[PDB]
Amino acid sequence: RMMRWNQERRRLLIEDLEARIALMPLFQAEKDRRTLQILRENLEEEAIIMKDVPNWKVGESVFHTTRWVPPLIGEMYGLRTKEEMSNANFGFTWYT
Amino acid sequence: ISAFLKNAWAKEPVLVVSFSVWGLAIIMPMISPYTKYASMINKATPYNYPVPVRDDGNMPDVPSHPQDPLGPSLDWLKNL
Amino acid sequence: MNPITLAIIYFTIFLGPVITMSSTNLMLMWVGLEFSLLAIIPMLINKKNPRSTEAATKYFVTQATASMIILLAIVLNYKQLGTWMFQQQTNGLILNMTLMALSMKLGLAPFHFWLPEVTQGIPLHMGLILLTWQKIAPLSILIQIYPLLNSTIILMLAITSIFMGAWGGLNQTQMRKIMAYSSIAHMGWMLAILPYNPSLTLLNLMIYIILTAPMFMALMLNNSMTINSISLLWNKTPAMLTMISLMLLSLGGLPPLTGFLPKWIIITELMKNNCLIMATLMAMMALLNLFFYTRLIYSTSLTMFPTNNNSKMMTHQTKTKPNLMFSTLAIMSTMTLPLAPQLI
Amino acid sequence: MPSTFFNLTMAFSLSLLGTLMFRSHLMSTLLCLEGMVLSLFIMTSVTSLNSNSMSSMPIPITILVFAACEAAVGLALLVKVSNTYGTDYVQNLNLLQ
Amino acid sequence: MFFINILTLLVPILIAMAFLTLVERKILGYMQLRKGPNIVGPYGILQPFADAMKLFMKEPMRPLTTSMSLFIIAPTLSLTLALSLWVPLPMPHPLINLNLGILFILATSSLSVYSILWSGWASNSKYSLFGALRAVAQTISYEVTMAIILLSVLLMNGSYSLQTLITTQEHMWLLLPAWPMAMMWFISTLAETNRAPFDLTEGESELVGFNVEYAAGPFALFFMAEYTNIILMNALTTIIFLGPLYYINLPELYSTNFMMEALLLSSTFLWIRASYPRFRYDQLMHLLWKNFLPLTLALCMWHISLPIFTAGVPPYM
Amino acid sequence: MNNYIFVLSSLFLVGCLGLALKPSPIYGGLGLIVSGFVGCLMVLGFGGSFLGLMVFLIYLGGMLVVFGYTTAMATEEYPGSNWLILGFLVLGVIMEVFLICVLNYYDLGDGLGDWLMYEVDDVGVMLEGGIGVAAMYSCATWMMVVAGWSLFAGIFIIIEITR
Amino acid sequence: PFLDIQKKLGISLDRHFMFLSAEQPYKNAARCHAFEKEWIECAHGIGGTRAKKECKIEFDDFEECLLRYKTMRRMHDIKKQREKLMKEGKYTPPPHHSGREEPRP
Amino acid sequence: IVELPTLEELKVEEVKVSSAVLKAAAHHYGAQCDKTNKEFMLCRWEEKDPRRCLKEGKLVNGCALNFFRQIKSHCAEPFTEYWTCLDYSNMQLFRHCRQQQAKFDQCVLDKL
Amino acid sequence: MNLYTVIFINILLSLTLILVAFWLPQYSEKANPLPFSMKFFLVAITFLLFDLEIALLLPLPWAIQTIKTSTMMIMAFILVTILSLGLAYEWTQKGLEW
Amino acid sequence: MWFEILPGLAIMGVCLVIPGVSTAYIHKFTNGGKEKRVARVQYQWYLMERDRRISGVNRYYVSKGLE
Ligand SMILES: CCCCCCCCCCCCCCCCCC(=O)OC[C@H](COP(=O)(O)OCCN)OC(=O)CCCCCCCCCCCCCCCCC
Repeated sequence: RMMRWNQERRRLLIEDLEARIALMPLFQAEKDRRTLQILRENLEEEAIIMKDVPNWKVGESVFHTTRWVPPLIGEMYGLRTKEEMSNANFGFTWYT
Repeated sequence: ISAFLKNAWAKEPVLVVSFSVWGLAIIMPMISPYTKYASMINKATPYNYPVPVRDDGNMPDVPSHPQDPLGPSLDWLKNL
Repeated sequence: MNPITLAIIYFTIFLGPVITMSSTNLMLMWVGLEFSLLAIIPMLINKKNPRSTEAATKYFVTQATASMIILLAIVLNYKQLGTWMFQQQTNGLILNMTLMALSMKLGLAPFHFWLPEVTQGIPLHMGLILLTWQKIAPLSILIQIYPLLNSTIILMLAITSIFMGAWGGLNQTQMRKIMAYSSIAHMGWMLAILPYNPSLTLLNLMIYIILTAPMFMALMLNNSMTINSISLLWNKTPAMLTMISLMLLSLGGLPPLTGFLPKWIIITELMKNNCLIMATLMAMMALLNLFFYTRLIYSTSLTMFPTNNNSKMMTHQTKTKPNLMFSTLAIMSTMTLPLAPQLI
Repeated sequence: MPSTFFNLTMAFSLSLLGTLMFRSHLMSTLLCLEGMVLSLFIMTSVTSLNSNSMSSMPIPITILVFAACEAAVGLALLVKVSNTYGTDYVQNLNLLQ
Repeated sequence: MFFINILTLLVPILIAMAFLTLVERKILGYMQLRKGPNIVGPYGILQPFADAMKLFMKEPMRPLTTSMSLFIIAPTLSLTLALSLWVPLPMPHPLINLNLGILFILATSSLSVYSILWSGWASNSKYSLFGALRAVAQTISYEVTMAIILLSVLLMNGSYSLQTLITTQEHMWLLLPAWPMAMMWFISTLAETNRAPFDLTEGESELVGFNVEYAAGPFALFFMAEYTNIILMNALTTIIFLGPLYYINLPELYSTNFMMEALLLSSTFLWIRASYPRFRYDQLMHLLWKNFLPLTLALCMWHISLPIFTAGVPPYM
Repeated sequence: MNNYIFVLSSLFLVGCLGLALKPSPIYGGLGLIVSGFVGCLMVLGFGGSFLGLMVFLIYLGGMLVVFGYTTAMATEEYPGSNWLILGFLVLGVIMEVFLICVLNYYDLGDGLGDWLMYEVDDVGVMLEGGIGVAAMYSCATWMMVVAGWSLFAGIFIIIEITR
Repeated sequence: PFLDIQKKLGISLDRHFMFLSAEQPYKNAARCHAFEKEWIECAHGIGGTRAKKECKIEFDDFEECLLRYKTMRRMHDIKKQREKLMKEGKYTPPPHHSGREEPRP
Repeated sequence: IVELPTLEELKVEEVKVSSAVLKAAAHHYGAQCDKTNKEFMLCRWEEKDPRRCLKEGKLVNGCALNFFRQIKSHCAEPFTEYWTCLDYSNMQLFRHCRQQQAKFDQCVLDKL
Repeated sequence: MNLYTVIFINILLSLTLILVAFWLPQYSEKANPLPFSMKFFLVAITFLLFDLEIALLLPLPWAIQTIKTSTMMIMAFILVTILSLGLAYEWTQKGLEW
Repeated sequence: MWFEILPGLAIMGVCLVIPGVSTAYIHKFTNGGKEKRVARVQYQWYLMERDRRISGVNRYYVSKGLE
């Protein structure tokens, strides 16, 4: 009865994981355009304001590749509310 | 030898079991009809996303759609 | 020792250096070093005499802290380069740590205090292993990383060792410690050429092994830990007096014997690289090493020390023979010089 | 992390200064020695964790497994010493002079 | 209302423990043909308040202890952990959800050993030091048999989450797959409380153990923490081996049936105290090192195969 | 807070400074058991539930406990008042503050910002330590074998030393 | 290494996991998997002495994918600037700081 | 300046429905709206940059809302009873809402 | 957090109960109240060399779900066995014996 | 007789179900009438957070599809 049952928990997981397969496109699309909306919106707050003294170039990627550096948690929410930094940096460890 | 096991089963009736199940578990996998599936039921789980390959027309098997008759169809895991 | 234990230990003392040499993932090189530390300690206390426990407890603490420092270098590298292994980019301090640490396990220079003392409290046999099959491991790690280590430090540890080894040896009369001191010295030459031509380190080691292994099996044939003890060699076993004479002068650099080649080519390589400052001072005090070697020569061969009456009793009884290795390693060592070109 | 990684490193150096400056009891040393292994274990685990380098997590533990036995050997030497002298003071370990 | 949860999580276990002091005196009594407390309350329901409100008023004599720092940190460590191993307990709804839950329960359980070590060492006495060294030997030796039983079993529910054990048991109790584990678990939960046929420490006839020099409060806490994890290590058996009903609706039934089986396993320990002469310190070990540990290691090897050959590898999550 | 780790890091140094002043053999064991608790916490901070708990399970109660154990058996002769040490320790408590202070004014800095959990998949599973430690059985099965021999020949090394 | 009993025997017990770009479990690429590749397919066939000068672009980048310090200096500087201006009110917490601004999926 | 698309550009009608309903209508969202979602991935894994496939992203955010829009007209009430029980759980298991599943599947086997 | 709150509350309760214990009460020689257990030390490092054993056996829960299941099985069995043979040697050595 | 040990258990029999029923209703009342969702793996959190973003600041609140 532990043979025949744990097999089923597997088949329920496949049912439960393939659901997750169908929704990677929607989430990865939202996640791309969201984080790609944070740092134009943070590029602004850095450029629109906060930067009128000399020798500063807004959006000075520090790498040379020009490939897409997946933004770091810090750069993504850091200059934003103290709450956001934790909710991104300690939201899961703190539970559920 | 066979009657030495008889006192070792009367007195010391523990190590017998511990060297009778230590081993039993080494032979059950090598001789079972269903041991093949453990590396397969554990191979089917799509934990990460299956990246689709670009079409060239040179790939007949690759099932074009999730519901095509083609591809890894597990009517096995069902009623395994 | 339950022969099973003997096997497990000996296997570890032998798997220890071999894992170090074979692996490239430094981590696996560290555990190779760690095993060697664990395997050697049981053998060191085999007599379990009060001197022995002291020996092992020192050897272990010296070995353990160095092992921890080597691990720290690997841990630091992991954060300066994701790799688990030293690379061109490695921070200089990261490598220097590895030099100091590894120079402690090998016991070179200002960390040369543990070796003479552990060589004094362990048996002649385990003395050999502690001196020669435990130097292979750390040296491997250094030889692998030679392109990256500092020429300055190595040289300082090299020169220091040569001096400490020589000076220490002059005063010592206990043989085990005379050898411990020699090993410090030879170990010094070896680490001098590492930055320039590692391949010569591997010659200055083998020759040291082919010289020291016969020398110790000689000391134990009569199990003499005293020069006075080796001096009565003429009565206990007269034949080994001839080769003991040449091997010890070979250990020092005198020209006809095999021992000159390691010093000669190391000097040739250092002059090729322009260290004619360093090489000169090393060769000069290297000459101090021969003085204490010849002082022993005097006592054991060139002059016959007086013996006790009971020595006649030990002559009567058949002397258990010296293994064949003695011969094959005495000759290949005392006289191969005519074949130097192919050795290098 | 860069900030913290410093604290752990100095912890290892403070533990380094400890094991290289004995005082009476040896068990103190061995204990200190262990303080390093903890600092190394913590640092290895920390960087592996923020490099998302899961292929390397095996190491943080291999470090502990080898370090534990290493310490086992160390303590057996210690017990051997306070069986031959019964006071475990680094002070009496000087016969080899 | 998270604080409402702790207040309704620690009050209803310090108020339960208290009436285990009572129930450990009556059930033992009627087996001894002797009524327990009947007088201070209706049927002894009001006796623990007396010696609660009494022990705390007796002089906490720091008897020339080597170090108070320990004398007063050991007893607090205990009740601190014991009342913490309840935080991740897998009720139909656990106070806190902790993947690695079962490890948490294992780890915290271990720290307890210190209380024995520290208390014994601080209070300068032969008995104290003697008992401690001997006692922890037992405790530690039994961790190695608990862990494996703990590990082995895991392969079956397939995760370290207490909260999944309930699902794994959605249709059966794990007592039937693993009664060998559950036997040795029972002794590893009955002898890791320094309790029962196994009370070597606090050997009373032979040793007067560590808590000997403790009195009044410092004692009460040590005690309170032996009866607040006399209910844990039975509460786990009512989770890991005896699986009560769990329905998305009616989420109490589980707690109710959790009750019915935890009291038996908490009332099953009480038959033991009143039934078995104590094991001698040598025998206890030989029970674990030369009998249980072998069977435990082999059966662990058996359980790693069972999934593979039965293809029953449990679902992560 | 954001200085969730720093503070802890600072506590880890304090515990190491305590072990470094070499306090009485068992009073300092506590010290280790303290910083081991502290190091257990930091790793948890970064998401290493397994790796973290592991330390709290093995070094904390396994190694350390056995350590003091032996202290009691020997080298707990409990013959400088640790209080003197605590006095010095207090000095270091703030002396380290001095070391940090210079770099404090120099200033990363201002506590701890996003200098933890650099990159984490905002979607996805199987991302969790213990999946990496379980590479001992797939793709890193040599670390597992050599650890075995350590412990295995450890038995034989210990008994031989003991005997 | 010193004695390559591994290449000879063909076994790979110690090489499969030496760099961050090695096979990570469940194909979970680590941070920088992009760079280290670019910095070791570059230095392949070119020895170190010449993996240290011309293949310096890829290490200078990989030294900042992982240390990620030049970033700090940028961000830390930015931080200070905000502080000074803000103190004189020259700069105001952005709408982002004010929250809202339509936090979206 | 590193290219960072204009916020205006990023604007797209969005799904804005809680995870529970997505988990209910997911297996049908894999059947339908697949050609429009896999091509996003096929750009996403080939072209490793979220600043280039935003094209197909707006398509994914489009076909999905299409999927539901039909379900909202067609067979909405039995869909509401389905996820309304499924979201009651703590991990949203199909294992419980198994009767609500066929009642929604037969309603959607016939229609659409 | 919650876990912090709880564990911290659990401490405060412990401390209070000893606070009240040493204060509620508010001389006489009332206060007035060894060889090595080599066996014990052995038992102790036997436990160290075994606790680390568990630490290398805890991955099983997450390795059972590895593709190379056949490999895991093999790797595990050896560990459990080599450790049993160690215990067994101890048995013969009589180290286990008290 | 033995009738009397029951008064005692009765309290340890409610003192032990007060916790299991309590924790399992202070969850269904501090999570909007629905079990407290369990975030065991990154993907569960994301979904949970996403929900908060979709409606109110509370995960618990849910958008039926009219949103
Ligand atoms: C490049 C030249 C280097 C130098 C070469 C010349 C020196 C050789 C080394 C000599 C070193 C030892 C000097 C002192 C020896 C003392 C020997 C002695 O005391 O006699 C006893 C000894 C053993 O006795 P046993 O053979 O058992 O029987 C007699 C028992 N009373 O009796 C014996 O040992 C007998 C055997 C002695 C060894 C014979 C060696 C003969 C000389 C070798 C010369 C080689 C020249 C090579 C030239 C190369 C040119 C390119």
